[PDB]
Amino acid sequence: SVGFGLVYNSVAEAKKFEPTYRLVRYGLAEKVEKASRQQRKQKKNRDKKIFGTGKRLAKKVARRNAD
Amino acid sequence: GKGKPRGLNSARKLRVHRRNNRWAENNYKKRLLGTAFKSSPFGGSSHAKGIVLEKLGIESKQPNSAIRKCVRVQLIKNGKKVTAFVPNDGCLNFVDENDEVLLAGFGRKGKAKGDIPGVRFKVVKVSGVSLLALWKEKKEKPRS
Amino acid sequence: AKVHGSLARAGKVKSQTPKVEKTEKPKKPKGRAYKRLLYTRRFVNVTLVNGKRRMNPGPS
Amino acid sequence: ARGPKKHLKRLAAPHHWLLDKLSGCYAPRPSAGPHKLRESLPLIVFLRNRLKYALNGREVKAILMQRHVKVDGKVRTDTTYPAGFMDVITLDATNENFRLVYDVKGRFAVHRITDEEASYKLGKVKKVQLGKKGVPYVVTHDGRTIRYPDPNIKVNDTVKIDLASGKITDFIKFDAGKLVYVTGGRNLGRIGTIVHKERHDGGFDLVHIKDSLDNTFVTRLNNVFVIGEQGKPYISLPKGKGIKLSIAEERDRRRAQQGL
Amino acid sequence: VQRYYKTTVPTKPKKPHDISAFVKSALPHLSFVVLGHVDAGKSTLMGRLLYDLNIVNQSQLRKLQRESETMGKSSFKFAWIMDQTNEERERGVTVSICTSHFSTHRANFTIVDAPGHRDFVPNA
Amino acid sequence: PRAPRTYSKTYSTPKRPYESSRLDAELKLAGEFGLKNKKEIYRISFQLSKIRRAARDLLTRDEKDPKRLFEGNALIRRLVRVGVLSEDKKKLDYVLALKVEDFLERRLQTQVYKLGLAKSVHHARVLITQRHIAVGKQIVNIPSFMVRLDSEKHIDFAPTSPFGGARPGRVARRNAARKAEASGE
RNA sequence: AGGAUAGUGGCCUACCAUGGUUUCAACGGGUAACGGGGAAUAAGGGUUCGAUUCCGGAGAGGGAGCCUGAGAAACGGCUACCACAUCCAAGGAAGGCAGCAGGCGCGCAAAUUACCCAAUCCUAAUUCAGGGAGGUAGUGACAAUAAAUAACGAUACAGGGCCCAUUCGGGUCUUGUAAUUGGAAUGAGUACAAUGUAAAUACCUUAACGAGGAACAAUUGGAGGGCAAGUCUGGUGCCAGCAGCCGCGGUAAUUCCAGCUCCAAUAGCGUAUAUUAAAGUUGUUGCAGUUAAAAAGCUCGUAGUUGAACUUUGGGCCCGGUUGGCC
Ligand SMILES: [Mg+2]
Ligand SMILES: [Mg+2]
Ligand SMILES: [Mg+2]
Ligand SMILES: [Mg+2]
Ligand SMILES: [Mg+2]
Ligand SMILES: [Mg+2]
Ligand SMILES: [Mg+2]
Ligand SMILES: [Mg+2]
Ligand SMILES: [Mg+2]
Ligand SMILES: [Mg+2]
Ligand SMILES: [Mg+2]
Ligand SMILES: [Mg+2]
Ligand SMILES: [Mg+2]
Ligand SMILES: [Mg+2]
Ligand SMILES: [Mg+2]
Ligand SMILES: [Mg+2]
Ligand SMILES: [Mg+2]
Ligand SMILES: [Mg+2]
Ligand SMILES: [Mg+2]
Ligand SMILES: [Mg+2]
Ligand SMILES: [Mg+2]
Ligand SMILES: [Mg+2]
Ligand SMILES: [Mg+2]
Ligand SMILES: [Mg+2]
Ligand SMILES: [Mg+2]
Ligand SMILES: [Mg+2]
Ligand SMILES: [Mg+2]
Ligand SMILES: [Mg+2]
Ligand SMILES: [Mg+2]
Ligand SMILES: [Mg+2]
Ligand SMILES: [Mg+2]
Ligand SMILES: [Mg+2]
Ligand SMILES: [Mg+2]
Ligand SMILES: [Mg+2]
Ligand SMILES: [Mg+2]
Ligand SMILES: [Mg+2]
Ligand SMILES: [Mg+2]
Ligand SMILES: [Mg+2]
Ligand SMILES: [Mg+2]
Ligand SMILES: [Mg+2]
Ligand SMILES: [Mg+2]
Ligand SMILES: [Mg+2]
Ligand SMILES: [Mg+2]
Ligand SMILES: [Mg+2]
Ligand SMILES: [Mg+2]
Ligand SMILES: [Mg+2]
Ligand SMILES: [Mg+2]
Ligand SMILES: [Mg+2]
Ligand SMILES: [Mg+2]
Ligand SMILES: [Mg+2]
Ligand SMILES: [Mg+2]
Ligand SMILES: [Mg+2]
Ligand SMILES: [Mg+2]
Ligand SMILES: [Mg+2]
Ligand SMILES: [Mg+2]
Ligand SMILES: [Mg+2]
Ligand SMILES: [Mg+2]
Ligand SMILES: [Mg+2]
Ligand SMILES: [Mg+2]
Ligand SMILES: [Mg+2]
Ligand SMILES: [Mg+2]
Repeated sequence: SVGFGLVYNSVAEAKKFEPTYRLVRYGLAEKVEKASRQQRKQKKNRDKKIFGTGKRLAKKVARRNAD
Repeated sequence: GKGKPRGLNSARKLRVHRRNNRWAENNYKKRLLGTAFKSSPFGGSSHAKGIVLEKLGIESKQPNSAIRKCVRVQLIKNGKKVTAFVPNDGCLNFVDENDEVLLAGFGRKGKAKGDIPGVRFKVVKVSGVSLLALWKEKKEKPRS
Repeated sequence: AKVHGSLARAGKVKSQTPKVEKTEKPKKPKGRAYKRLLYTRRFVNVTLVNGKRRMNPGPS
Repeated sequence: ARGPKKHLKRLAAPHHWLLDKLSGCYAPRPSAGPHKLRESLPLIVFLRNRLKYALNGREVKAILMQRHVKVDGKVRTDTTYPAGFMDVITLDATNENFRLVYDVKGRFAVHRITDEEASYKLGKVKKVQLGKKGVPYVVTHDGRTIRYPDPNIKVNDTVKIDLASGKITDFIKFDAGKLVYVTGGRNLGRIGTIVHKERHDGGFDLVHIKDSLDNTFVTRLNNVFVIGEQGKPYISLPKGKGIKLSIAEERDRRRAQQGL
Repeated sequence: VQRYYKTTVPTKPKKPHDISAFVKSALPHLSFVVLGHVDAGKSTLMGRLLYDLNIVNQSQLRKLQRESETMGKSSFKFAWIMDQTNEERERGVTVSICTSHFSTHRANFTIVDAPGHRDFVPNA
Repeated sequence: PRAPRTYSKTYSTPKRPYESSRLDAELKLAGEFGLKNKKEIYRISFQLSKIRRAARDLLTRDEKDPKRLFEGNALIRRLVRVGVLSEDKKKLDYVLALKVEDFLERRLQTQVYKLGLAKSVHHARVLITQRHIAVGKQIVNIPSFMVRLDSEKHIDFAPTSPFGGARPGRVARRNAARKAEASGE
């Protein structure tokens, strides 16, 4: 079996040059559990239609259901 | 000099008098003027699709005496009424009228086969059933 | 010739032959070993030499 | 086509980058810089395809962006920075000094030079004009302009850039009998001491080259780059020294020295 | 004969559930057919039971009342939200059946149509 | 889209498909060597045709030519290295008279038979496709392995793949299991 | 000469001149014509194809107009019209999938509303953000490469080697028909685990499983000639049909429908269309023109094509290189 290996001078230097997926295979860094890729694309397009923060628009919503 | 010119500055005469003599072939004549495109109802294609209008009882030409059991097929992309042939031993019972068909040729570039007059095309499939497999009884024709 | 013709016997000869069953024969070899069985029947043991050899004779 | 193109597909890259047909779809496009598109080579090509230090194109930014990498004195923190002919690549780590020179075959070589040689470089002047307020300037092949040169320096000469300032420390006059390193064409990488030059008033001047092995060949004026006098090369020549012998004798050295 | 394949091996699913425990937890389901005479109003009931809860509102039947006075049959305020077919609206009666599902708060219902004519008995 | 992966066919076909003098001759090549198809015969004749194109093109050129002497010596040495062309036939006029028989002799299927590891020419094919005898350390299971001249003496049984060492086998295990269980405990 | 433009220019506008192209084929029409690098065929010369992985051009339903900006007459920018078309409480608002999927329609004819930037590389105040570019996987007999569907013994009667052959010859150099059998060697598949990968699937690895024929059973065409392989048996009887071509079918049809046997190719094979070779049946290489298709009734005659001989040929020396001879 012909492979390829890397060995560093220390452990703290190994965390900044190695990719983030090899740290998950080895247990050195925990894998973050984000949303799906097609789910982040739909959240981004819903933030494009909201200009500003969004709490200002929510004040308009509570005055719509009353009247 | 065997009729043709042999001048060193005479390549123009040898390239025009070829083009005045390429109109004597068959293959060069059918390609430029669109004879396969305008006439010969398959529009430069290998197969097509049509609808059976009626069945034929076309008698074979001399010296043979037989009935070739042809059909009348009206095409979809052109709408021309084209006779068609069933190349099996009794798949005329396997076909009906007003059916989606699939047509092909004979291997003679038009030019009706001989002993079957006026028919230049054959039938391969009728509504996607592969009549070769029905003649060997491999599958079943649908009800609709 | 004519156009109007009879349509009553569209496959009658096929519908009157006696449908017989294929005989259960042993399996022929496939691919490479079929070329072994084909090589023996041509040069190992010639069946008959009646001037020239024949690959499918008749019973006589 | 409606704007400047930012991508460069593979198999449109030049041959001297030696990019493979597989392992990707797009080739590294160099940015604007000292050299042209075909005569340059990016820093992403020089590390992972020539030196094999990095592995992926994202890992190349771990070398270039941080520290310890400088090109001709200045840092040049850029992935696709065009580095071409006579560009001194100085690595502060590993005490290594590099010189981008062509092969005998015509490809960018890994040529290692000492600390004393990496201080200077040679640049062919292109033209000489008068700038603002009557100040003369020469334009080298890498876009470097030099204010107040020697008036003896004319077109198609070369200079010796100090790489700490812009002053000229040495100049070589274009004359018959100078070592000329051919840059461009089918004869890329050859040397060989100009015998004479044909005038050709009207453009595209031709220069006859007859080297030490008595091989006569003709190059244009755009390919001529003097590197010193008759003998005594001012820069360290690479392995092979630009001979380009026949392919029937290329296999003689590969079989008797290593195959035997 | 040899057309397709046939086996007698049932394939078990990945999530098996108990059959007798789901029937008690399921909603009550019915399949009732509405027969009757030719002129008995069996389809007017079908246009009114399919009017109450969630099926049709006032934004879709007031448009049907404009088509009721237009085509002459102004007395057919109901019995047209069930059948949307030509030659049924200008004559009055249906020509074929239709299956319209119904959902209420507690049970489940499936109401189907039935023609009343003696010629349309095989359709019934 | 990336670069197009090029590909070329390795076999050919004759102009006359039906010939008594050809089909009897090609079937002798499939009997003495154990080939399964006529395609593997046609694959050799296609490779034999590409060599005559690299030989007849050079015999129309003048001698002392750096194109003839380079490509010609590369054509002779490659055929000597695979063991087809002998040591006393390096004059380059002998590769045109080279036949189909010398190419099939250097295949690995008849090389096992001439060495003495297989009892027949068809027993060797079963030894090839069933993970047996290796060329070196590398195990080859394909009969179209062009055995070079230096790789002829290294042909030997594998460390795996039994009657090669220290392994009884798979179906021999259950044969020895049912014998010891029924007769013993 | 002016205007316009980033700039040259009848680009545009005034005044003036009457030119410009063309049988060496202008102009007009047709193109089922994006151009090229190239592709198929393969003695040579050629013929045919090029929508398409690269380069250049054009376009974003049809045309026209303009803003921002270094770069756009941009349409995943805007405005108007036309052709379509969406929501409406009918007051109005909004839209351009020849982007990635997917739907309808047209069709002889062509895939998933999947995963991810991890490679490839690009954009941004840029290492760490984003990218339906791109990659991965599914579908997939477009093509292409590699080659499973078996191999080896023993015995029973027969024959062909041979030593010795003295009337029963069996022994070992040995080919086969054997509806008695024998242990082996396997992979397709399944499957711990590992590896592969961003995470998986598959490959390459490897425990435990996995051939004795009812298998984990190879088909597709054909058996008159062309063209390789039957004058076998049954049915049909100028009917059904087979037949690219010549031709078969009324009593025993060597080509019909079937069985049996056999042949060709083989995980491939047949058919249809287009094209090339065959075609020296497009002939420049390389045709034919008395009678087979074909020299104008005849002469003059330009464009075109072609065109006699002749103006430094010999002689005498001196230096090497390039191969090959004798060593
Ligand atoms: Mg995201
Ligand atoms: Mg935002
Ligand atoms: Mg005529
Ligand atoms: Mg002709
Ligand atoms: Mg049409
Ligand atoms: Mg249509
Ligand atoms: Mg008709
Ligand atoms: Mg860049
Ligand atoms: Mg950077
Ligand atoms: Mg009713
Ligand atoms: Mg009524
Ligand atoms: Mg094994
Ligand atoms: Mg002007
Ligand atoms: Mg201008
Ligand atoms: Mg003017
Ligand atoms: Mg004038
Ligand atoms: Mg005029
Ligand atoms: Mg004129
Ligand atoms: Mg003309
Ligand atoms: Mg012309
Ligand atoms: Mg074209
Ligand atoms: Mg077009
Ligand atoms: Mg193209
Ligand atoms: Mg098109
Ligand atoms: Mg496409
Ligand atoms: Mg351009
Ligand atoms: Mg219009
Ligand atoms: Mg536009
Ligand atoms: Mg769009
Ligand atoms: Mg766009
Ligand atoms: Mg509308
Ligand atoms: Mg309102
Ligand atoms: Mg309106
Ligand atoms: Mg799409
Ligand atoms: Mg896009
Ligand atoms: Mg679709
Ligand atoms: Mg569709
Ligand atoms: Mg398809
Ligand atoms: Mg990425
Ligand atoms: Mg994608
Ligand atoms: Mg894409
Ligand atoms: Mg698949
Ligand atoms: Mg096994
Ligand atoms: Mg078995
Ligand atoms: Mg099988
Ligand atoms: Mg068959
Ligand atoms: Mg038969
Ligand atoms: Mg024959
Ligand atoms: Mg005839
Ligand atoms: Mg008979
Ligand atoms: Mg025949
Ligand atoms: Mg074939
Ligand atoms: Mg010629
Ligand atoms: Mg000839
Ligand atoms: Mg002729
Ligand atoms: Mg006559
Ligand atoms: Mg005549
Ligand atoms: Mg005459
Ligand atoms: Mg003239
Ligand atoms: Mg003359
Ligand atoms: Mg002389």
